[PDB]
Amino acid sequence: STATLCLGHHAVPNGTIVKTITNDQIEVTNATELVQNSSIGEI
Amino acid sequence: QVQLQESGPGLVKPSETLSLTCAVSGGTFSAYYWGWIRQPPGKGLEWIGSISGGSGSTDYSPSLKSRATISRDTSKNQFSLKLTSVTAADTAVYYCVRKYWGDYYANWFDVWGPGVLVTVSSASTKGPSVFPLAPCSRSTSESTAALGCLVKDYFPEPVTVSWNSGSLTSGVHTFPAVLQSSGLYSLSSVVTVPSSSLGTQTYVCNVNHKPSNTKVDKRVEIKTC
Amino acid sequence: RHQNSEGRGQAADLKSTQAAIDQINGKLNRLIGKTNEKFHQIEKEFSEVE
Ligand SMILES: *[C@@H]1O[C@H](CO)[C@@H](O[C@@H]2O[C@H](CO)[C@@H](O)[C@H](O)[C@H]2NC(C)=O)[C@H](O)[C@H]1NC(C)=O
Ligand SMILES: *[C@@H]1O[C@H](CO)[C@@H](O)[C@H](O)[C@H]1NC(C)=O
Repeated sequence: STATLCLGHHAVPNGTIVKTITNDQIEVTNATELVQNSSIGEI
Repeated sequence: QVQLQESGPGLVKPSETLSLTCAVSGGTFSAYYWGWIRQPPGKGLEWIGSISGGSGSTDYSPSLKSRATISRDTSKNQFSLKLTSVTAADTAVYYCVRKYWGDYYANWFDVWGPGVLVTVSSASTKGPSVFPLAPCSRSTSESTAALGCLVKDYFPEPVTVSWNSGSLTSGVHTFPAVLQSSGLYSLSSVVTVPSSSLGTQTYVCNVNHKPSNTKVDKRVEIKTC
Repeated sequence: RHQNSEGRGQAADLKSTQAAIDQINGKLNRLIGKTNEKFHQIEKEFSEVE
């Protein structure tokens, strides 16, 4: 017959919301943290 | 992420149909391909065949191509294998596995099923015979004692023993199943418990012969002749 | 704006323009009505120079 090549990108079954400037909410593959909210609990 | 639950009868009459199902949890069944894989204990394992988890377009190993028939369901997030005219040798452990979408590619069997034992029922199915084993002077180490619980006369395999329903785990050793001259299967799951606790607690070995649905929280006690 | 055999006409879209205005409306809200409360400042005018 005739061949078809078709491009694309990966996704994740489970993602996380992220705040941007374009859209206050969006879903991306892998998130991280920029705020350490937790302590060991001793000096 | 992705987990699988293997299901089916671990026993089957000779020259009969094998029916198995495995579960999916997380991801979308439509977005991958899935195969099965066979392994008798302590030998080489083998790829059975795969299907379009999206469409249903399939392949099988040439050896089992006629014998093995694999299936899927979009509805229930499940998929099946149907094997006809089974051999006595075909007795093995099975798996459900995630395969890559590409018909030819690498990274095959990225994720595996928990593993379900499948034994052909050569002899009649029967209930476990739970044999307690009292610790003696000659079965106690300085720091430990040897409480035993033999599951004999049980057919077919396996039989999984819980100790205090899995309350104690330290030095609990399930000894492998034994073919006796009886032609019957048996094993003990030995428990090592400190010597200080001797003559104090009456421990329980709990039998989980899953196909027979048997629960035997049988105790081990010292008796005098 | 088309130019066909029949004549010359225009038709508006709703789909793309709705997504347009939508994204603008958010940008308003993310910058409108949002506020901080300040309850006791220090004095900001000085009648005398201490
Ligand atoms: C997602 O990306 C993160 C990048 O932060 C990866 O996380 C790594 O492991 C820890 C805990 O998540 C982080 O503190 C590190 O910054 C990361 N490792 C390094 C040294 O780069 C994570 O591997 C990614 N997750 C997946 C599975 O995609
Ligand atoms: C992702 O995880 C969340 C929280 O467990 C769950 O509610 C959601 O259904 C999951 N989505 C997928 C696609 O697995």
